Amino acid sequence: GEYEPSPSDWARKQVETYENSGGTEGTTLQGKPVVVLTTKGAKTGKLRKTPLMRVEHNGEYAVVASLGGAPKHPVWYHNIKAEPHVELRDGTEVGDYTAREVTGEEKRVWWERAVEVWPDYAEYQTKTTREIPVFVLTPR
Ligand SMILES: C[C@H](OP(=O)(O)OC[C@@H](O)[C@@H](O)[C@@H](O)Cn1c2nc(=O)[nH]c(=O)c-2cc2ccc(O)cc21)C(=O)N[C@@H](CCC(=O)N[C@@H](CCC(=O)O)C(=O)O)C(=O)O
Repeated sequence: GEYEPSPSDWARKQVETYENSGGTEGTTLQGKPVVVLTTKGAKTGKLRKTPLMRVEHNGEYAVVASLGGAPKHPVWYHNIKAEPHVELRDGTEVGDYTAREVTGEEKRVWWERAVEVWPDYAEYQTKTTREIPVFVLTPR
């Protein structure tokens, strides 16, 4: 698409609409649901808000840290590593979670859930040179 913003400017615009509307607008991407993760900034201490694909199961969520399978980690990856207490907004509702990087069978199961929501995640694997981080968020 020739007449679209950069992916970074799109993410900024989406998170702005999402937050300013109290989760009543801007909550989808290609028809698929998006959440807003709030993390504590590792360096600055500021609260940082990031739109991510919604992957949910019985009140837990998972988030995938991957810029299209590229190896450089998103900055919010570092915020979670430093501070596991995060907030997650799903539409009009928000809550507190403990985020942890998962491994093994747990990671495989959540990855399958994520690929059902956002099939492109499977394609990203073909570009990888580092593990793809997956976090599971449990209510707290
Ligand atoms: C460009 C950078 O963003 P980032 O945290 O590297 O994240 C890159 C992307 O993951 C981010 O744009 C995502 O929202 C993109 N994104 C997804 N990204 C994903 O990785 N996974 C997804 O499933 C996903 C879905 C998605 C859906 C909609 C959408 O609009 C965007 C989506 C950024 O926002 N810069 C900030 C960083 C803010 C920050 O947290 N800084 C820390 C720095 C700490 C340190 O560097 O150690 C601080 O304040 O101290 C800034 O500096 O102003």
